[PDB]
Amino acid sequence: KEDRILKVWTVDPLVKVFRDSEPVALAEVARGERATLQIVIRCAKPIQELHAKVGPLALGSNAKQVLESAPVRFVGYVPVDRPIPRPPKDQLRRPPADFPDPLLEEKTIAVDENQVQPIWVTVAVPTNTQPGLYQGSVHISGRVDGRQITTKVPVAIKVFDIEVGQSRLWVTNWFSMQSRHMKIAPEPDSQQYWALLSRYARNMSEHRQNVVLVSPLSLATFQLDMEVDFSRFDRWVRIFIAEGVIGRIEGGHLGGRSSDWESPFVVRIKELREGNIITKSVAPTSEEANQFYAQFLPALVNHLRDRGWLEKYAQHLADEPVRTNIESYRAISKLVRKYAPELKIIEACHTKDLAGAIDVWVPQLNFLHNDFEHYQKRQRAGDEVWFYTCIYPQGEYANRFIEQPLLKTRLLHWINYRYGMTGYLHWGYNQWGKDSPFTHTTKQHTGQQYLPAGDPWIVYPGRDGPLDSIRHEAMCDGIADYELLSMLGERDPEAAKRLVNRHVLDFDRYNCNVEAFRATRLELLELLS
Ligand SMILES: CC1=N[C@@H]2[C@@H](O)[C@@H](O)[C@@H](CO)O[C@@H]2S1
Ligand SMILES: [Cl-]
Repeated sequence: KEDRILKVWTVDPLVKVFRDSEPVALAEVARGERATLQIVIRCAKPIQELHAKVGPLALGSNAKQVLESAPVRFVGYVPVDRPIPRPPKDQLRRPPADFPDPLLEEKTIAVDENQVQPIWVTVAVPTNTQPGLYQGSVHISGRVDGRQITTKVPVAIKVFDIEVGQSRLWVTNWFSMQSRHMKIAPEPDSQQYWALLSRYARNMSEHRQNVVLVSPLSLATFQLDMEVDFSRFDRWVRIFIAEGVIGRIEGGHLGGRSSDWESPFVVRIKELREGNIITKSVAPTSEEANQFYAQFLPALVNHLRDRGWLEKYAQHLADEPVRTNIESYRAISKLVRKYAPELKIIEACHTKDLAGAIDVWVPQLNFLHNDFEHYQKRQRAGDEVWFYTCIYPQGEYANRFIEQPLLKTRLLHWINYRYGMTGYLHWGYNQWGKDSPFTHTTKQHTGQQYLPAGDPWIVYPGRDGPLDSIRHEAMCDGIADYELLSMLGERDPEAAKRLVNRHVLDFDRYNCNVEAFRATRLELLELLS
């Protein structure tokens, strides 16, 4: 009987729990935020059919007022085989090691003996929820050595009388419409294809993404006696409006590197050759580039204006310009300024020498830190400044690598608040390769480089749509934190500064103490209520 006893504990959801973690549930939220609870179990014998059910979470003053809970998810583990090459001091464990990341959507799971297993409870709290203290329990059941085991864990959610609606922060995660590794494989233009696209869009909006990257070149068809048909593009845009993302439309890149890292940029064009529309890359100063873009850009602008989408749209030229290919970059910009002067231009950038050439700057975080005075000047001049993270930066900078503390994902949006950057970009929503992302966590990059685990995807392939990671959850939470700090700063700018300054000490230095963070959150909620 002793060996059948289930050990149960609760762990803050900002703390990652390993299979061999040592034993150690209240959530404090605004109306409109998501509450998360992490319940952890272990047993000296194997468990079959582990299951959890959330009971009614009811208000003490009125048992009729209930919160609605999402289906319970189990934390999944992935093997991180190779490390961040320049790791942070606070790296959670040294690879190789198994890390918690995916949120699985299984009704029941098995657990091997003496393996710690986290259970993840999500409660989305609508804005019209009555403030108060909601209480209930989670019922955990399963089978051990034949016999049914069952236990109830008490939980509480305090809903503060402060409404967090849409966050004013702009957030994009670049997305690839693909069904790799899923149990479905829809063909383009099938009903299931459009249904899966809608499911991704809903996932993105439920995590406070409000920008989507959509290519006006690859989602159009061309006839060239030029006529451009944007039907496919428009279907994408409609779906992302309907599911609550758009928001803003980020136009897919016109061009890219001709070869290696310092090579000149080329632009894609469409041409009639031997009766067929063909696509090729040309120099942006070429006559072929001029002929194409003189007709395509006005068609795009006219199309966006007619649909009421022009003021929501910004166009990418070519990714990550550097000093050594700045001239070819500037030649793309010149085409767009010439033939589409009304179009806003956005770019993830390394070089800063682009004044007049772009409207929405998106420097890489360490480049922003290093050139902060330039970026603040661009803001005074009326430009928008965001930032991104990716394979870089590494070291002590915040990022969404699996090896990092979860607060480094969440505090990215505290960096946005402290330094006045009004949006955030990441390239890596779901960039799964041919190998399973559950078993091959370090994707191949340029030459001998690999991408650190966590960089290419924040969601995983489920049976028929995306599965969240814990990092996706932390990102959503930070985007809401930004809105709360912004609401406080409207009323009490000095109090908002003091609170953000407790966790963002510099661009590359933070306080990731979870107890401290929860204390700051509670002060923020108390001040606003
Ligand atoms: C905006 C960006 N562009 C690049 C992407 O296409 C990927 O190669 C990524 C790898 O981390 O690095 C940077 S982030
Ligand atoms: Cl270790």
